[PDB]
Amino acid sequence: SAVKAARYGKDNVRVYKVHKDEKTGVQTVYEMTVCVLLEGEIETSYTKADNSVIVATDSIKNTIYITAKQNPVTPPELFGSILGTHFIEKYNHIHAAHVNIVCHRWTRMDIDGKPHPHSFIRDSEEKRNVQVDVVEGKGIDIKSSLSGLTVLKSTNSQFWGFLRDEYTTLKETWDRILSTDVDATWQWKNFSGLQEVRSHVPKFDATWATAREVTLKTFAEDNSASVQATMYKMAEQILARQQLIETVEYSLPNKHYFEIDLSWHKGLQNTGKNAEVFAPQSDPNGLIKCTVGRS
Amino acid sequence: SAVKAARYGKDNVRVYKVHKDEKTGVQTVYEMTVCVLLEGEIETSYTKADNSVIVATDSIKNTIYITAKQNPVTPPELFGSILGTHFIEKYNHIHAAHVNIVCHRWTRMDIDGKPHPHSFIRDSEEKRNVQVDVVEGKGIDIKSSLSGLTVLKSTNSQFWGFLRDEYTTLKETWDRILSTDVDATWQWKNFSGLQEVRSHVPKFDATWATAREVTLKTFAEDNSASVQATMYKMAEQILARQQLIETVEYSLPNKHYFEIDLSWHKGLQNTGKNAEVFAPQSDPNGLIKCTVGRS
Amino acid sequence: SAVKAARYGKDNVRVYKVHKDEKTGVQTVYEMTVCVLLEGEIETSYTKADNSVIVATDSIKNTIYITAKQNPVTPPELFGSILGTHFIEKYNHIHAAHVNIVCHRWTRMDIDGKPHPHSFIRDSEEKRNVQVDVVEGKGIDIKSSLSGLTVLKSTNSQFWGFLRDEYTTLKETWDRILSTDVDATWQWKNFSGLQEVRSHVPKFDATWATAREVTLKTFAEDNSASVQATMYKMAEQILARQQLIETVEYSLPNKHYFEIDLSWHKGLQNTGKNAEVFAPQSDPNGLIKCTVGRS
Amino acid sequence: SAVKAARYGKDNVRVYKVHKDEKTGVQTVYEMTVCVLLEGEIETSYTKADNSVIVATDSIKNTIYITAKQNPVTPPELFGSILGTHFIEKYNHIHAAHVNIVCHRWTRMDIDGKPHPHSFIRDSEEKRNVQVDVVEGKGIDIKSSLSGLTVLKSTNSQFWGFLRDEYTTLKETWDRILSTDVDATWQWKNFSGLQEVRSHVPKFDATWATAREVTLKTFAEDNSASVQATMYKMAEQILARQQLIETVEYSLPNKHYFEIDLSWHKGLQNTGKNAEVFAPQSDPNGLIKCTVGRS
Ligand SMILES: O=c1[nH]c(=O)c2nn[nH]c2[nH]1
Ligand SMILES: O=c1[nH]c(=O)c2nn[nH]c2[nH]1
Ligand SMILES: O=c1[nH]c(=O)c2nn[nH]c2[nH]1
Ligand SMILES: O=c1[nH]c(=O)c2nn[nH]c2[nH]1
Ligand SMILES: [Ar]
Ligand SMILES: [Ar]
Ligand SMILES: [Ar]
Ligand SMILES: [Ar]
Ligand code: NA
Ligand code: NA
Ligand code: NA
Ligand code: NA
Repeated sequence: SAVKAARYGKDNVRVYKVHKDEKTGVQTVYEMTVCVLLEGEIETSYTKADNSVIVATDSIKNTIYITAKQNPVTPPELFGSILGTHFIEKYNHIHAAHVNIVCHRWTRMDIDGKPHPHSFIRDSEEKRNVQVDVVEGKGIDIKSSLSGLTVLKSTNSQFWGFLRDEYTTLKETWDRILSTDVDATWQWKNFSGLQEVRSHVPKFDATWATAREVTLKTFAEDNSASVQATMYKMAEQILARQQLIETVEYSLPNKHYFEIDLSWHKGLQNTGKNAEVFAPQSDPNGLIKCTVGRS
Repeated sequence: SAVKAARYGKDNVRVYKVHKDEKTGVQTVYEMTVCVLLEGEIETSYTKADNSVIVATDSIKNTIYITAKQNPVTPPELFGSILGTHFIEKYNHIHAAHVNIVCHRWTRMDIDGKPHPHSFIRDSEEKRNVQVDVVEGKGIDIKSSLSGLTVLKSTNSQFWGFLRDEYTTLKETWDRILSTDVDATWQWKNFSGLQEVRSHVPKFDATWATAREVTLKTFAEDNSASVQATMYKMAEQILARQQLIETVEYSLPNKHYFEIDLSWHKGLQNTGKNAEVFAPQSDPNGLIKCTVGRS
Repeated sequence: SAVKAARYGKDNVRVYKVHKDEKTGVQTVYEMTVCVLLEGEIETSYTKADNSVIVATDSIKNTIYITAKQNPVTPPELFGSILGTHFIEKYNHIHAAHVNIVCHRWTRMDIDGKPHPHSFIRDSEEKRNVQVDVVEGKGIDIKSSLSGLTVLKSTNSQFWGFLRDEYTTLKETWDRILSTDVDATWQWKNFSGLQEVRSHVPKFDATWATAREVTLKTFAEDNSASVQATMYKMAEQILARQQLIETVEYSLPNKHYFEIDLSWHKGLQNTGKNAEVFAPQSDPNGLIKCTVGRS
Repeated sequence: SAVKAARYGKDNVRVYKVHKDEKTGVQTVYEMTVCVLLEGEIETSYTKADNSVIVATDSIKNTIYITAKQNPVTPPELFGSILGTHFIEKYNHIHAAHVNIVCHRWTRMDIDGKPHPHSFIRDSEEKRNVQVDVVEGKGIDIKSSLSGLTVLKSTNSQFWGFLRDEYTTLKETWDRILSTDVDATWQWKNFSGLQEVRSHVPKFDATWATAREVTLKTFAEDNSASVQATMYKMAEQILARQQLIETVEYSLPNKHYFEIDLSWHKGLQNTGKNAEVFAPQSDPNGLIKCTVGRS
């Protein structure tokens, strides 16, 4: 037997950082969960019990906190690139670092219509994520994403004209509920190293904001023919607005809300145009994916 | 052996309702999870296999959907009172109905600064809940609550002057992070029946909004001496603003964020006034409760 | 406003203890999650910012570990009674301690048919729990429970003869699937103090084992007329086998498995006697409770 | 913009099947969660709102139940291969089917030392999984796995001799707790089609049992030098016992249990050889992966 692939590190490292403006007294908080996995010349830890090649996972944990103390933690594309580069520069035998960051929302409170200097609310479990792969001699690959964005529209969704055969019971419809949790990922052009990531720092927050805005507006305004057709419109617009993105990937569950026939009870009308009360289905769910790139 | 207490019914009943304004084209959605448990003269179903006294849990489920079709589902205090009253009026041998409603957020989307007519976002897992106990000859007891409201302040929290003995390691502090998930419950005066609940319908949404606003403003503005002292200030203000509330109960976890001593690494200063990077603790957590009533 | 009720302490305190037999080399592990809440003369911490009455929740955490170091942690009824008694004896102004323990399974591994001296498996998320209330001048109240015991029987469950009215769609059945998660609680006679709890130590593990065995055998062997009727048979037998129990409470969800009509597809027969494939329902669920005590 | 990749289908499809032996009266239950995603000539559903190429996800759901009615559901490698092959044979424009099955434990109850004919218990959240990729003209790729197998050993784990630098605080140890959740995947040789999968049916359950037994025995008996070294020993033995496996992948969290220094309290000794009480850490955790193949 031989080691074909190996990676190891520390997962679920919770980090909070506060920034304190001395002039204004305004405080800004950042909270993330970080995972770092390393690869390189480490096969002998597996095959020969040679721990000399192991950077302890405990040390990786320490490194994350020290890196967050000495560097900006925002945008997360930059922090992830700094953290990944650290490992491949510090350790001769480590050739790749894989950094995953989940950013948690701490939104400044408005009290009596003014922004509060040091109070925050978690407005939704929506996350902003990055995946940074730093590979010796192959630069920095960044995938940025938003996840956990849960939306519903109560009309202006259709689904008709699909394949009908002896397995099909689904009725065509010209008016349904559409609800999903949005997972959207945009993959940047490969960066040569940290200097090039730093040169594009302003684009990261701006592209996240664009991706979010395009997703919400397209969902709200499209007279949707299908999840497939609406999601492609979202992806097309993101690629048009940021030339440094190579691909956009969406993964959307179709969270079903079923009509309830109440006609057995005193002829109560609750289907088609009369539908008011619906049964949200926990499972099963549709799952629709696509990856959109340039011509 | 004897049956001392028995209750049965249906839990986890997901319900969606849409309201469609024909004039404006504006649609409003409501989504809840409902539990109904019944009590009454049902001991023989347990002791003698006498199913004739059982209103099937499946029928309770049907009743929830039929009730939501024929009545307003907001405010939830009213819907719960209608649903509970139905069971004790329809079934001679059922003497109490216990209704629990969890309301899920569907917040109308703003697209290009205008409210969208039929598109919604789940802005946070905060819930609005009711517990309604309808008891034949004892009226309607309503407990209203908000839960899942997660906040953090990065300064203006202290904790000093506590009991110190041979079990104590905790250092006194004049500046810490305070973070909690708020669970707040206000218990209404007993209502004689549905007519009296209907007479107070406007107070329900208004009192929920007051409870929320008082909680957020007090948290943000109090130079907190302890969770105990801040929560009592919240409860005192709610009781002052709504005379029909008898008691206010708060249950607050103290979600700890620990300083990280980095002085072992090149004398890096990250404690006391120099603290920037902290380790959020998943567990354990403080848990602080109190119930506040009138003199 | 006045404080009507207050309690505070530490939740989610994870504890592991190992016992090492020096003679045999056999090691035994215990892992629990502990919550301690205190009550007493503490209102001024809420009303006056008087922290002098607060035993810090951090100190409660330390006390749990010190108590586990110096005492047996099994049976959990005994450990909980020791921990609760500590607080009301050590602190003059603390008059009640509320201890909740969840015990996690670590079952010794069998390797090549022999018990392994120091290796363990988590065989199921079933828990053994205690609730201990130690109240100055009112002794020690213990509720023991098992929870998370998930079972299914594929036949020998019926449900017919229930109330039928204009809300009823459910068909009577003489053969269905019955599946539940068992939550069973037995409440001990009040104990005068720690000496009396110690005098009954052997009864705690024995009664837990009896409750488990009665639950499994009754579920498996009863030709069930309803969840109500089967659960009462369980409770009756536990009360008959342990005279120091006052009450037995069961809380059982009815986790539904629905027949799937496939007759639309090439007349495939999958209902009634021909039913082979079923759709497990995540929600809603029936919820059936009862408390059984002595004549 | 162009569609680079697309797949869609139905997730979270819960299925139960019962087998009834007419001779013995013995019943055997199977419960799984199934996901099917399709790929093929479907880009126009995304780009042109052409639903004619869409096999509705609702129809995929129906197909899963019909397939389970007409075929064995065990071993899951066989059921997954039948289900995937169905789609690429029935639909000219579908060229790949991706089937994921999670099998849930329903273990027959022993009542009074005899196996019960129709009663089952969920003994642990351990799963048996398959991933089946059926690709027109490229055969059937099967990955089998077990997941959710949670173990702990209280001694006979070491970790010393790792890299020490200015980021390192971790002390070397010759005696620690090792606890993990095992995720183990074995990848079969490519199969030409369903006839070849059928020819190897007995190997699937046997290889699952071997993988489980090797994992448990190696964990229990290895005087572990590291997670890395123990996991490689597991992988080496599976590859030696089943020639039709190409690779074995393990993913192991290192769930930390920390010593608690109690020496501040009356000089209590609870570290090194005196350690009895430990604090289980929820996060962070080590994460160690490797893929082992043949020379
Ligand atoms: O088994 C281990 N492997 C590692 O890579 C490691 N790092 N810290 N502790 C560890 N334990
Ligand atoms: O066992 C049962 N008890 C009930 O109360 C019930 N209601 N519907 N189905 C049921 N099954
Ligand atoms: O606000 C607080 N209240 C308490 O009771 C406490 N105990 N430790 N820390 C604490 N913080
Ligand atoms: O938008 C949809 N896409 C699909 O592929 C589908 N299948 N069933 N319903 C559906 N809705
Ligand atoms: Ar969509
Ligand atoms: Ar607070
Ligand atoms: Ar039962
Ligand atoms: Ar291991
Ligand atoms: Na390197
Ligand atoms: Na009545
Ligand atoms: Na006392
Ligand atoms: Na095909």
